[PDB]
Amino acid sequence: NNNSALSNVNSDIYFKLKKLEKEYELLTLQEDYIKDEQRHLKRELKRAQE
Amino acid sequence: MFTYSQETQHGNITRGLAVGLALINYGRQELADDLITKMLASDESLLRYGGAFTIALAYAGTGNNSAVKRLLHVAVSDSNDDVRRAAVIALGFVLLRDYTTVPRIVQLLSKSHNAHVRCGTAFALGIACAGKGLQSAIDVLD
Amino acid sequence: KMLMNLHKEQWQSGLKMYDYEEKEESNLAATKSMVKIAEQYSKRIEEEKELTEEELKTRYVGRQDPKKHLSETADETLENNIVSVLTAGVNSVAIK
Amino acid sequence: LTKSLSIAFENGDYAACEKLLPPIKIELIKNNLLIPDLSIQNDIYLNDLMITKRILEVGALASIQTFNFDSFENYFNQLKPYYFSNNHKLSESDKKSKLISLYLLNLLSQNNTTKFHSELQYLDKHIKNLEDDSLLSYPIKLDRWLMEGSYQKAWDLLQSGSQNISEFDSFTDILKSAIRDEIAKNTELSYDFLPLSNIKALLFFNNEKETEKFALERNWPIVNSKVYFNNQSKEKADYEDEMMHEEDQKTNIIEKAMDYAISIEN
Amino acid sequence: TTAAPLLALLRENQDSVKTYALESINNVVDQLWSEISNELPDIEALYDDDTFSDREMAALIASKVYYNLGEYESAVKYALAAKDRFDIDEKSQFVETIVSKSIEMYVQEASKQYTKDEQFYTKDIIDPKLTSIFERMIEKCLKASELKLALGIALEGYRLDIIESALKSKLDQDSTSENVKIINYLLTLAITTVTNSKFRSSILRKSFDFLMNMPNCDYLTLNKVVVNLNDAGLALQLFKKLKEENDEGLSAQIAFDLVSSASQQLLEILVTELTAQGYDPALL
Amino acid sequence: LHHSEKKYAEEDQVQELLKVLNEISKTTLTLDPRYIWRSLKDLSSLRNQELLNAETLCFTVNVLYPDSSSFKKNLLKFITSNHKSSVPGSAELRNSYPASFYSVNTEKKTIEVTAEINCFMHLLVQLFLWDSKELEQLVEFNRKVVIPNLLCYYNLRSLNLINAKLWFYIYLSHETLARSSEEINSDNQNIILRSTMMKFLKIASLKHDNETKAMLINLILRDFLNNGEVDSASDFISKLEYPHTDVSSSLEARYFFYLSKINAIQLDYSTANEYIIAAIRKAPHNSKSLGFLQQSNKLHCCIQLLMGDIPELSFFHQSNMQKSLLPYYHLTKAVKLGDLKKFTSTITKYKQLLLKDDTYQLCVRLRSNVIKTGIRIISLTYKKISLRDICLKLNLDSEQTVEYMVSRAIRDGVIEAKINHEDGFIETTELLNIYDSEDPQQVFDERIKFANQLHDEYLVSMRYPEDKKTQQNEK
Amino acid sequence: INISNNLQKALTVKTNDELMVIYISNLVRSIIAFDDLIENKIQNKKIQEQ
Amino acid sequence: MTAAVTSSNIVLETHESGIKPYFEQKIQETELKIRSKTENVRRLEAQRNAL
Repeated sequence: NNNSALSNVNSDIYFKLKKLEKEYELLTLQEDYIKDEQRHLKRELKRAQE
Repeated sequence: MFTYSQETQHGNITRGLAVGLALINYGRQELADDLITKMLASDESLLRYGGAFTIALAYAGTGNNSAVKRLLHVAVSDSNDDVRRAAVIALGFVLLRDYTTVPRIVQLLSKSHNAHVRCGTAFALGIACAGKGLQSAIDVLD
Repeated sequence: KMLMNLHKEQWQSGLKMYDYEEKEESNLAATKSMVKIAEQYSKRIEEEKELTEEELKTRYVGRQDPKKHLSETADETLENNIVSVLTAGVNSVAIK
Repeated sequence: LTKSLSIAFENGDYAACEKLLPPIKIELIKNNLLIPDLSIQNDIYLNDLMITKRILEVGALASIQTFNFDSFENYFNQLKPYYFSNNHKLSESDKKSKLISLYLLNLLSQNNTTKFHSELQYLDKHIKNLEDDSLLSYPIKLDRWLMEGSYQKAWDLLQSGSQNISEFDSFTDILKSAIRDEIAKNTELSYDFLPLSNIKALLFFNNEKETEKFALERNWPIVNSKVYFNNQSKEKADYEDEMMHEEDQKTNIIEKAMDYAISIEN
Repeated sequence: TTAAPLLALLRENQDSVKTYALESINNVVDQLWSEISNELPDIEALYDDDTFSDREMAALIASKVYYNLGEYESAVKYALAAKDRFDIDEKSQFVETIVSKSIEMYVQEASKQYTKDEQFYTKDIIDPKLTSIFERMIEKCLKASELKLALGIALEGYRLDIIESALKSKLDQDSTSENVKIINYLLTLAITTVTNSKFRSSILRKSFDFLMNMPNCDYLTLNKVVVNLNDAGLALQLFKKLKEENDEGLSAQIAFDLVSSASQQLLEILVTELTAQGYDPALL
Repeated sequence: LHHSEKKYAEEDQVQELLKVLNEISKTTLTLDPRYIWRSLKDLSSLRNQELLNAETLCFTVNVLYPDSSSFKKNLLKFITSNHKSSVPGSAELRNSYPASFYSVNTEKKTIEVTAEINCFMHLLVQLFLWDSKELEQLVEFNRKVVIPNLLCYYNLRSLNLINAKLWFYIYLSHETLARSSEEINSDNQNIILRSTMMKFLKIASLKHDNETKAMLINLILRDFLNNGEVDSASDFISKLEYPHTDVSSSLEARYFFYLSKINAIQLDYSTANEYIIAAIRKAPHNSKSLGFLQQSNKLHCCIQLLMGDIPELSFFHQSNMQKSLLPYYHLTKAVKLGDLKKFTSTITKYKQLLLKDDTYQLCVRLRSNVIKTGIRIISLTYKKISLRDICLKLNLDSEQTVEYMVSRAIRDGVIEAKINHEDGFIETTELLNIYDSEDPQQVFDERIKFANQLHDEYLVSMRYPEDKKTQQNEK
Repeated sequence: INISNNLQKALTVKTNDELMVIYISNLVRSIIAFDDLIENKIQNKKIQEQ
Repeated sequence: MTAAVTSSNIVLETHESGIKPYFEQKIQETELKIRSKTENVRRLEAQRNAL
């Protein structure tokens, strides 16, 4: 109903999010890359102006 | 092959050698790691052009985070045209299984107005979502 | 490497410096001008509440962006003085 | 057990009290189970509470006098839930007013103003205006005279507080010592030369040998009858540098520019 | 009210009130948690001594307090210190708080000692009380009857024991399709959560053995395993089963699935082995 | 007629509920359910206060009631019964949903999802008690029913955040009942209240529900200021982990207020001063916040006097709070003048008004600071000044007495002087030319870092709602 | 150091204005967002018809 | 039948309830964290897009 065979609702949310947190490591990887991109783009703003 | 690449003076032969090393170190992941480091360390563009592809094929279809990081850094950080291009195309091979993440990672490269980058960005969407279309992929290519 | 090297000021350029007269000139020019960019920005931002950005820029002289122009002038002297102190103190402490 | 302690206090024996209390600690458990712990208070529990309170109380005043400040605090702490609750039904008592006065002297003889005012706030809510300050006035006037900085007033109050012979006097002798120690931090800042007669006068002494004795212990070098407060400052400053913390404690001209630089390029 | 009485009692050196005080402090613990946290090293002093039998009670105060202070790891140490008195703290509707953190704590240790050697449950590096807590939480999933939840915590926790036993007991033939379903859920989560090569090969290879003992098994389940691991040995043994049966249709089916799915290098060694194995030329 | 007014109100409530229920069915979110909930809470309270009493009864009847109908009914009979609006078809309906709690679905019992409904019936009743504004028994009944119910099951992120707003009402009704009357049995009920608060925080700790966590902390702090357990509270504040990035600004103001009161009593007035100015800035200028502002601004004037900083004359005039801040105004003029004689008058005249604000405990400490300010006047006016002269102006008792006042005061460095015993004068030592020294450098360093931190706040905030709008279908 | 202080602070002025500006951009884009939802209702049905 | 107002049937449906907060805390912690990183990556994109 909503509290009967609750251990079967429990297993599908647990499974599904576990798969996505691997793929959500690839999105923080991206955060890390674009911290560097702006530093490379700041020297290239300088070179373009040069 | 690696050493012969420096001996040869014909450019086509270097190109051919560089990517063919990638093909031999296919499917071998973290055992190919030593080779990856020499190819990137070079001052010859062809050795870097092939360097990107070695990461792509060894870590192919497994979304290993270390592989994607190298390919990203190198794409941006080298001024040499072949070198840039090659790194971008490499991403699709790696992220073949988890193509969910590909359009959001490569939005960046299509933002930038360098042409060689942009050529490879398209190709990366081509490879990655080859199997089945992703509506987002098409939208970024328009 | 030959190409890259064009200096004997690779190690003789951070401890080496320009007199403090010249740093007093940069400080005095920089502060004095930023008042003028700041007075145009004040006339400017009596607006910024009408219709269309593009119009405001013509009529009340939003051109070149005075908001951007003040940021640039502040950033250039700000970064320069950190260097000016940074080299100054480095010499006093290491040399004696 | 219970009743043998009662008559031990009446005698004026306070060692007898202290000695006899470890049995009664067993029997205080039986008493703690008798109350429900202030979940509900009836007139059954009001009789049980009298027993309970009684054991702690007569013991607490006795600890003072035998120079067992630690035991005193322990006893005092147990009372606090009974005093909190249940007001005007054996919770505010003649005895409460007496024991709060002595407690406040005890906090004061540590020379902490932090606990004192914190405790003072607690009292506003209970007894301090119900039965008033009239015996609770002694630590509160004393606290006053040192906050403004009149040590004459404090000294005088304390001198008449040796008229009050019971257990307030056990704290008098500590607290006279405390005014001196307080004054001796002050004098470093005030003076750099004082005569030997003047150091004596200021610290409320009448014996020159006692002045010079205190000076050893308080770490002053009186050489030729003139104090050198400045020597003393030097040593005190140096020690706080000497323990590591120290590059960023000092700060460097070079280091400021480095901090600012990284923030802009991050 | 205040915890100030309770401090007084530990500070007293009559033993009876100290015993008492351990009991009373744990009654009001999640109310007077800040006050008694300051004078919690006292409570620990009584635990170290060997004059007391109320060591467990004393440990128990600290675990409840330490959570509330904000350090989760320190709680776990004192709970395993106390020994028992914690199987009534899984069935609280107000404290499962200490228990969950312990489950996480095992995973940090378990990763480290898997890579070195497969077995490490005979090692004393993992605390035994901690091992128990993991194993009983999982048993608790299998009590309501759900093997999906039991497989998930064991996979994270790097267990060969738990996963082995759950699939073994989940052969009893209540519905053939049902048992095969659980083994897929295991193959999928393995690929998608774990890409650390050692544990992945192992759990996957393990599955092959349980499928084939059943008097009916789907072979799409079986084939998935071979192709990830790339073993011609699994492939040879799979065929040798069907050569016992002499059943035409099964032998043709697996072969079509194989050629498409499997990599070129694997098929090339495989045919040479079946040829000296003996086969009907139809499969070849 | 009367029924028609409850039905028109009810349908507003149902859309807001329907709208939250879908967002939380997809995957739990915090802020998006939060924004919806905050609007609804205000409207419901205004509709229940002005209109009917059984407008709450209607909703409770209409949906499944676990016990709420019976509980509502008990309340309504005491303040004038109600038996109307009990009709069928306003009780065989379960409102309109697409199928999430639709009339056919709920009767059929393929689903039953009383969860959120339970949470909304509790908000209705909890507001109604506070709208009635009656204390006694009515308060007690409200606390009993709702609290154990919410704790038998484990709450979702959505339900937990709702229950923080329920808790408020509980504390507030109970607290006023206790301050109206002195009943000996209430002290014992306060212990039960204390226990419940801290357990609510520990449950919420596990679920990372940030608003719940912050809201509870404020109440516990209040409860200490009322009982005098300042003593406990020193402990409490050093072990908080209060949220700032994910909570309402009303909580953030309240929090800042409490700290200054507690810090001030421990004779730290430096930190006291920084914390109150922050609470004022969070708190608006409206008459909706009016009693908050009055108390906060009392404490700020008193803080600056405790420093010896002294508030300006500007402050009291530009505020329109002149009559309320009158005891503080007279204080500020008094301390400045260094008049012991005036000061004795000021705290005596105004005694009662000060004690109600519980700044009186702080105020008594100024009879001393009145003296220290006064001798500071003397050393500024006169650089070198005889011991005798000082005794004459402020009615001090001996040369020796004033020596000693000044000895304490210059340890704190107020006066910033030193006594020569051998000539008989008190000499201030300030002459500036501290531009030469390294002191300004230290100051300039601090200013920059307050600025770098402001850049960080700007960066995190600015770009974050842009990122949402792009994802959103709007171009 | 004092010139550097005024300048850091000048740059902070400039940025708090850029903070308010983008915040106005968001207030504006809110209207567009509301209007878009009612509008997308009409479009869905048409594309399915074809 | 059974309710979310309270638990119904002790140590049967409260046996199921009893194994639930162990699962949910893990991912509830993961939700709040990966929502602020997701917003953050887009923040630093926005920044390098104007540059």
